[PDB]
Amino acid sequence: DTKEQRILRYVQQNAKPGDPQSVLEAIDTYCTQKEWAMNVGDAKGQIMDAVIREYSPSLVLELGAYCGYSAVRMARLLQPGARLLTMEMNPDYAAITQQMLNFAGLQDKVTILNGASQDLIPQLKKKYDVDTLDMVFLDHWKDRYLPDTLLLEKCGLLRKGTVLLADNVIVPGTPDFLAYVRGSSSFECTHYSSYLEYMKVVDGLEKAIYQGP
Ligand SMILES: CCNc1ncnc2c1ncn2[C@@H]1O[C@H](/C=C/CNC(=O)c2cc(-c3ccc(F)cc3)cc(O)c2O)[C@@H](O)[C@H]1O
Ligand SMILES: [Cl-]
Ligand SMILES: [Cl-]
Ligand SMILES: [Mg+2]
Repeated sequence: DTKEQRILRYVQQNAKPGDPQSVLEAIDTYCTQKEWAMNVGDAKGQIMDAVIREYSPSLVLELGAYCGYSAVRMARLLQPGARLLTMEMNPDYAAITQQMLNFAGLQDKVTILNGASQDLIPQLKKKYDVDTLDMVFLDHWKDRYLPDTLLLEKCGLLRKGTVLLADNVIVPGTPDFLAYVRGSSSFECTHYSSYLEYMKVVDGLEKAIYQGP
């Protein structure tokens, strides 16, 4: 029995079916009162909410679903017709994410893609009929933010005004990612200082808006 299974079970027993906000609240309560887990959390979540509301993206890609917290958080704020694609390499977590989305009633807005980002990203145009992405949320292995950003560019999946939003740029940190988006004339960057999920360690998100090549 895993921590991730316990979190799902807690949501299933306590949250309100088909109520995404109640699902987020139940996850936050579990992590506040029981076991910590690497969800973006409430504090950084408020920033994520503001970005989704501001830019109203039609197609979002999330890298790293884990238990589905960020998928629920983003999908609940998408406009009618808008869609989220979330990539997750670990099939146990992909199964948990699907059950979370099902409970939240968000399953028709979200598609879980099984596998590693480096293998799925190059298939998005052909296999999954994507032209370009409006937003990308990065929250997977921290040394893969830079390589995947470069792969997204190479594959032609970013357009002028595509918003990249990256978690954990301070803790654990994504220093190479930051040096790249901040140094590159291809991105205009904003830093959002906040706190690591479920504690008071300073962490932040970076918003990097693609400008074209
Ligand atoms: C191989 C790269 N491509 C990938 N493609 C698809 N899914 C991927 C990928 N990498 C990782 N994943 C999945 O993303 C998730 C992993 C995320 C990594 N997150 C962290 O390490 C993380 C870690 C912390 C943290 C912070 C402070 C600490 F003291 C200890 C840990 C905080 C966070 O908010 C984090 O996001 C898992 O579900 C994993 O299976
Ligand atoms: Cl929090
Ligand atoms: Cl736009
Ligand atoms: Mg994170």
